[PDB]
Amino acid sequence: VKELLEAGVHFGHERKRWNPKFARYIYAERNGIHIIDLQKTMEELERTFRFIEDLAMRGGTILFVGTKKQAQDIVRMEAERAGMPYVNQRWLGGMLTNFKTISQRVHRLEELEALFASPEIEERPKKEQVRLKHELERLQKYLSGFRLLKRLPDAIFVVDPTKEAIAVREARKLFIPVIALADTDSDPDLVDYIIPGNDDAIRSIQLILSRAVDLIIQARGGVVEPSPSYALVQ
Amino acid sequence: DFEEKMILIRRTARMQAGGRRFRFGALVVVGDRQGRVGLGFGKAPEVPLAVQKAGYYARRNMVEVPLQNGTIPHEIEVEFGASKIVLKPAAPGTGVIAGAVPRAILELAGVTDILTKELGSRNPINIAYATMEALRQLRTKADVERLRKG
Amino acid sequence: GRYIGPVCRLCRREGVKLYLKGERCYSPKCAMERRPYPPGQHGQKRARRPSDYAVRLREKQKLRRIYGISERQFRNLFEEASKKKGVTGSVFLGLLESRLDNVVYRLGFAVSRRQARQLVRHGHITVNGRRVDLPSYRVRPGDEIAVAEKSRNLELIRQNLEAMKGRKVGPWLSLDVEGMKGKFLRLPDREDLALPVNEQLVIEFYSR
Amino acid sequence: MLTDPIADMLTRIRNATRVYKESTDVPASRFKEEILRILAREGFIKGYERVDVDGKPYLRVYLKYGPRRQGPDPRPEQVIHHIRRISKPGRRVYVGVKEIPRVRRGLGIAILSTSKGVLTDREARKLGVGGELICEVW
RNA sequence: AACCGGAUUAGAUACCCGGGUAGUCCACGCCCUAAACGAUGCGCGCUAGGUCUCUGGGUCUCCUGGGGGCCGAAGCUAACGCGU
RNA sequence: CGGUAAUACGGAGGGCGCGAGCGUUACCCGGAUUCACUGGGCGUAAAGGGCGUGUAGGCGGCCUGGGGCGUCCCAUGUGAAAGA
Ligand SMILES: [Mg+2]
Ligand SMILES: [Mg+2]
Ligand SMILES: [Mg+2]
Ligand SMILES: [Mg+2]
Ligand SMILES: [Mg+2]
Ligand SMILES: [Mg+2]
Ligand SMILES: [Mg+2]
Ligand SMILES: [Mg+2]
Ligand SMILES: [Mg+2]
Ligand SMILES: [Mg+2]
Ligand SMILES: [Mg+2]
Ligand SMILES: [Mg+2]
Ligand SMILES: [Mg+2]
Ligand SMILES: [Mg+2]
Ligand SMILES: [Mg+2]
Ligand SMILES: [Mg+2]
Ligand SMILES: [Mg+2]
Ligand SMILES: [Mg+2]
Ligand SMILES: [Mg+2]
Ligand SMILES: [Mg+2]
Ligand SMILES: [Mg+2]
Ligand SMILES: [Mg+2]
Ligand SMILES: [Mg+2]
Ligand SMILES: [Mg+2]
Ligand SMILES: [Mg+2]
Ligand SMILES: [Mg+2]
Ligand SMILES: [Mg+2]
Ligand SMILES: [Mg+2]
Ligand SMILES: [Mg+2]
Ligand SMILES: [Mg+2]
Ligand SMILES: [Mg+2]
Ligand SMILES: [Mg+2]
Ligand SMILES: [Mg+2]
Ligand SMILES: [Mg+2]
Ligand SMILES: [Mg+2]
Ligand SMILES: [Mg+2]
Ligand SMILES: [Mg+2]
Ligand SMILES: [Mg+2]
Ligand SMILES: [Mg+2]
Ligand SMILES: [Mg+2]
Ligand SMILES: [Mg+2]
Ligand SMILES: [Mg+2]
Ligand SMILES: [Mg+2]
Ligand SMILES: [Mg+2]
Ligand SMILES: [Zn+2]
Repeated sequence: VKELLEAGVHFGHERKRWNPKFARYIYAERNGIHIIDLQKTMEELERTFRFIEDLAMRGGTILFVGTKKQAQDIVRMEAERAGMPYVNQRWLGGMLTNFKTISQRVHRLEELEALFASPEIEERPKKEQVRLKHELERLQKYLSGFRLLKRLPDAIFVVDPTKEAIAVREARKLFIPVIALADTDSDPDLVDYIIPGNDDAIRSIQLILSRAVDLIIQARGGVVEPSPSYALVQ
Repeated sequence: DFEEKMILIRRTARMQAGGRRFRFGALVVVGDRQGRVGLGFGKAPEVPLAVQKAGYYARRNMVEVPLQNGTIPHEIEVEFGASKIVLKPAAPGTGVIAGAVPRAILELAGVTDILTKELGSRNPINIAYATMEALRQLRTKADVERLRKG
Repeated sequence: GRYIGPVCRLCRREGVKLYLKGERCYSPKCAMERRPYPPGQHGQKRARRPSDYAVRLREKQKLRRIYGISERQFRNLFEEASKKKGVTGSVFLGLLESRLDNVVYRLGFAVSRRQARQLVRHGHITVNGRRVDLPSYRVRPGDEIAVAEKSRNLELIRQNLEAMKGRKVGPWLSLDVEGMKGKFLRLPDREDLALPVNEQLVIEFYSR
Repeated sequence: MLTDPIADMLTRIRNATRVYKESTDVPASRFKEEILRILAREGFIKGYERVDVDGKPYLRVYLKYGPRRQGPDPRPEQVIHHIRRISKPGRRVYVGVKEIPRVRRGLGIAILSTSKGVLTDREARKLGVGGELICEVW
């Protein structure tokens, strides 16, 4: 449960849009691009994974959050690989702070799914049959990963704290730990446990999340075969 | 367990076609008199619904107050906007000498002796906000020691 | 001259039993019995939430009216308490409890406060062998507060000391019931008084 | 020309600590050096050391800060919460031994310049000497 | 400008149209005002950056000065906003 | 406040505050950090002088040494009495 030679994947990103606060993890500027110090990555990785294994084998709940077009279908699988919830299509304002109200939409989703497995789907008129059709369609679109949250998460995992800052801001306010994959354009101070690296470039995203979920299930003694998410590279 | 005192309420009218339509502002202090106080500001269409919100918002956003023999460890000044609040420790047998607003906060905090002066903008809302941040910045000789231990 | 008039009307306005009437504040006639609401036409109307000054004001009256003193002597006693060393709160009470007219009642020589006042004012009270007819006279610890043998045969005196038989006195006082003597041992503490008055409220009334 | 090197040094530290710099340099001076000594003794700075920059002597001041805090604004609590130059040029401040203030009811210091040297408010009072009131630090 | 006319208009002591003197230009001497505005006095030290541009130097994807703009860290501000 | 239900006018009942006093007017300090030493400000609220030059004055980078005027410490004399 580690990696060394990953310089072959994840070197750097974000030519110069850099947040200055990220300077401590920058190695140099090669061909006009910020290259992230590779040793500094693993240093924050160890401090991050130890917290993960601790929270994992404690029984906690980690909200995996990623809306990037790159990280959409990788978050879907690796969070399903674990028992963790995920956010895929869009992060809704109040998913944490308004978690009470956002959860009531899950009750409608469960209600309409339950009423769509019952014989009563055709007992309603044709017009209500297409309306409640559209409800389940969008309610499953956004909440497919958020479905599994019974309480507020014990941890949050994000792949671009810059683009997901609406999600980090809430975890901050609710004092929920923020675990992040953060490249040059991210503010490091907002991340409790940071992994410096490309927020784009799928080749490296699949590696971090898989090794993350690999480390989660290893903490619970459910050792898993390789991740199915490797076929999404090409 | 939890005592709450009402600072003030207001009419806060809003203009619309045909006539004005108003909200209600409500400011409520919450305290246990054991060193824990909270402040909250409610807005609702009817008066009581405003105090309810204030009682809820004040139970969130609490402040641990380090009471030393019923007073503050040290004097501090706090500028919130144009409003400035000043707090100074008092020997017992003095009492809470404060405006209407700071007295309500500090009494529910558990302070029995303190000296207070409001300055600049005497606006109650800002005074309350200022007095709060004043209490968030209190430190103990143990606290300040643990900052310089290294 | 102090306040003179209806008393158990002021039992009502303070909302707390005021034993200035002496007896009959104990018997169920005090008008605190089955009439706790304040006097006047609007006494039975629902009272509005008192202002922060309203509370401080009523608490002072609740204390001042209990000893039966004008505001003049009352205020001066406070300004004396703030200068002396110690807690302004408790020291002020001990100064009130040092009033001769108040000690006379506290010693059970008289039934009420007003009654103990008249006993002093007419010279029936002895302090260390001399007559002292001033109700405002402050008693020092150790002074003997006695009854003039001229009055020891008065039926009003033998009346109150008859019910004082077996009755206990405050821990800062002691009395010989037969010879009609008495002694002020020490200044009472805050705990020594059961007065239903928050003193910090009264101090806070005077910071303004 | 620089006007008040002490306020300049007092500010150079004030400014560096608000953005949480690891270190900052101040033009080297013996009087300044005695100031920094009191701060390193009283635990407001990690310490200091002489250094040259482009040949000219300077003093690296290593700041210290509190623990990284909880939800929003994780920035740590300052070790130096306040620094103010008291006796400036154009209005000098000299206090006798009985005129020395108690800083933040004892939790802070008052750097005094005295005939017996640069002392904190406490050191100056047990020495029984007053002098120029340099600054508050708390 | 003034003023002489023509219109417009309820009226036109104006806007519009035809004229037209001082003046506007030059020299020499006065006058000393202005929204003379960045409505922000001068000098020096300190405090993230990104980008556009004028002008120097440089081992000339760029680095480094000195100006002129725009976003914006921390912070300040009653707010707008200010922000090397 | 009062222009038809006035707790604001005028009286009554009642209530509150002081009580041999209670109100009023004038005057002083206070609240007033509203002349800001403690303890304020001037982009738009009152407030940067139209700009420069430069006199007086105010202010003064780093190292050593003498002096000891400012500054600090001790002793002493003085600081009448009353007051506090
Ligand atoms: Mg931990
Ligand atoms: Mg959305
Ligand atoms: Mg990015
Ligand atoms: Mg605390
Ligand atoms: Mg201000
Ligand atoms: Mg104390
Ligand atoms: Mg004002
Ligand atoms: Mg006093
Ligand atoms: Mg003394
Ligand atoms: Mg006292
Ligand atoms: Mg006292
Ligand atoms: Mg005793
Ligand atoms: Mg007073
Ligand atoms: Mg004409
Ligand atoms: Mg005409
Ligand atoms: Mg017309
Ligand atoms: Mg001029
Ligand atoms: Mg200025
Ligand atoms: Mg060039
Ligand atoms: Mg420039
Ligand atoms: Mg800007
Ligand atoms: Mg900001
Ligand atoms: Mg009528
Ligand atoms: Mg009417
Ligand atoms: Mg009528
Ligand atoms: Mg009336
Ligand atoms: Mg009337
Ligand atoms: Mg009457
Ligand atoms: Mg009298
Ligand atoms: Mg005045
Ligand atoms: Mg003044
Ligand atoms: Mg004042
Ligand atoms: Mg004025
Ligand atoms: Mg000033
Ligand atoms: Mg000063
Ligand atoms: Mg001002
Ligand atoms: Mg102006
Ligand atoms: Mg100008
Ligand atoms: Mg001007
Ligand atoms: Mg010098
Ligand atoms: Mg000079
Ligand atoms: Mg000398
Ligand atoms: Mg004298
Ligand atoms: Mg004397
Ligand atoms: Zn009674």
